[PDB]
Amino acid sequence: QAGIIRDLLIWLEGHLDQPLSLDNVAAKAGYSKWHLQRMFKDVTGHAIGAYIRARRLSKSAVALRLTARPILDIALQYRFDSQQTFTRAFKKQFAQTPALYRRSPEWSAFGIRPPLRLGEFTMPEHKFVTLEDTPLIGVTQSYSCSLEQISDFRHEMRYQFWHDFLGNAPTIPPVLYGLNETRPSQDKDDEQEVFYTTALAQDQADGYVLTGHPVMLQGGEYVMFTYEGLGTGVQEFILTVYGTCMPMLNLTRRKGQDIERYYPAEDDRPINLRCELLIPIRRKLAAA
Amino acid sequence: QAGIIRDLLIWLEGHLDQPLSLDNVAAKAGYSKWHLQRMFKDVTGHAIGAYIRARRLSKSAVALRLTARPILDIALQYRFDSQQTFTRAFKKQFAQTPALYRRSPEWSAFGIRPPLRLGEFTMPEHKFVTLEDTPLIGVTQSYSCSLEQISDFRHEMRYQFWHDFLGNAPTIPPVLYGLNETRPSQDKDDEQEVFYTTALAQDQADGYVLTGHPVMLQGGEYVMFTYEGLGTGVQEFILTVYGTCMPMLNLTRRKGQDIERYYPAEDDRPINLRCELLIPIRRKLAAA
DNA sequence: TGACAGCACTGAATGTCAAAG
DNA sequence: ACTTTGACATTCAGTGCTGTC
Repeated sequence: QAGIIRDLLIWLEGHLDQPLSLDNVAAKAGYSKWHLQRMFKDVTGHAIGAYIRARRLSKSAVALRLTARPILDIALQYRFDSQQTFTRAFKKQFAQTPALYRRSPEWSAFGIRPPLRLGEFTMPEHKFVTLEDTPLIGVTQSYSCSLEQISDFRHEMRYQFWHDFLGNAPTIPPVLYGLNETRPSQDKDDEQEVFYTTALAQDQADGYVLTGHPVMLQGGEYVMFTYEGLGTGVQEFILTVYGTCMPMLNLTRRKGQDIERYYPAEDDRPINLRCELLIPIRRKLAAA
Repeated sequence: QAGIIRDLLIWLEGHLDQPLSLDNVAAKAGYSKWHLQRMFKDVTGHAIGAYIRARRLSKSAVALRLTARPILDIALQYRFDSQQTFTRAFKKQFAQTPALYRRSPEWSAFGIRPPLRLGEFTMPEHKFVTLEDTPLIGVTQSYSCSLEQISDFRHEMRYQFWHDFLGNAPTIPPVLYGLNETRPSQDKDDEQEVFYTTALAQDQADGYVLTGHPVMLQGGEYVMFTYEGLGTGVQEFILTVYGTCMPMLNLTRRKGQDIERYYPAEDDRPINLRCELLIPIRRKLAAA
């Protein structure tokens, strides 16, 4: 039945990561290696083996754009044999090498295999907006972490800036910005840097940001996803935005910065918070 | 009822040959696949799919030893897709490759799966005998046919010899000999020639004028099976001797020649003939 | 008839020894 | 020496048919 694959998928997704698993290991679901395959193929219309391989290579496309980790660390984490096995496989799915997949100014979901929803999926709310150059003031640091740690690392960088700011400020700014940017390495182009900028509107922060500098929030077209929930749901919010909404919208991310907007001045059970993820986009022209 | 499978087994055994059949074609005897099986199973105590499979490789084995046809033929005639199909399976049941199986000097019923006997199977009469070398004058030729055609081909060979021989003979020989012998090829040892020798022994009637050369009837130990009945049953006889008697007695055939003995001097409804088949054997020594 | 274990043939991927370039 | 290339053994995914309960 579908209630079996329903729970199986919740497991896989959360374990493509560390734990190893092939049709045999996946049998640790209670059934025989074969009945399972036919069952999985009935309920989802997909062959279990080729899906797992595609979810892993999908996480891999995201980890290559969002993190600074070296191509090997990323492949090893997702149970791949070696860089070579990884590469070959990767080329088949995205018709390109991981190195060129990362260096690429633009990004599309051409070969992304989003996770599978077996029934009720509520896609984060989204809207298309145009932003105008917004003068900001902030601190920007290069960071390195796994796809699974992004939310935590960013929360730490934001925490420092914010509490340091409120220590010397008579007024509370309405918004806290978190700008993510990627920079291709000029040596071997398999490497790239990732920076996070915690900033405030120039009007707001005024001369209260210790070690702050001028930052120009770039204007242009963006898609804006909104999130409202426990701060602990933020990690899941970002990955589904990159792992399932961008692809589903068949959109192209332009070179630029990702913009997270927080409204801290609005958050003793875990606190509920709201924030918006803004992705720099290039919409396609529909053909008559 | 046990009578239902009784009739099918007979049909099976006489069609493992050309006609194809599986749990679907086999269900073309009335009941549906699922039910038929449980019947054929709760009775015989064997899976009709595995059975039909085992009977074929069994006949594959016999043909590989008694005929000169190329492996691919044997494999096909018994409804097998390719030679590899046949080969894998053959190894499954016999633990040897067909090629080596044929080449082998000695032979045993290791993997031969004899046809099940529901009703009352009257196994042929046997006796272990020891023969002395004997000179015979005869004729021999390399023949080549299928398992189901042996008795006929041989019969025609004795006929020429016999009637050609009688034309000049003042007295009738009391015994006509038929010696089957195999000879490994020298190129691809997946092939082999088969020779039949029709010959006569010195009797108490002075002379004879026969074409041919001196042939040695090799001495040694043999198992003798005797048959009485229509010359049309001779084919059945040979097969049940090779396909079920050799196996049950768990006997081993030594390199050498098979020996048929006919008493045609005593044979207008289909007349009843009498003959003995002698196979070269080497009995096992038991263990204290 | 149905839920489910296990085998058989195909095929893509990877690994191996080696004549070939 | 050193990577390229093809016959061939081994592996495991994938879809189907056999087979027990």
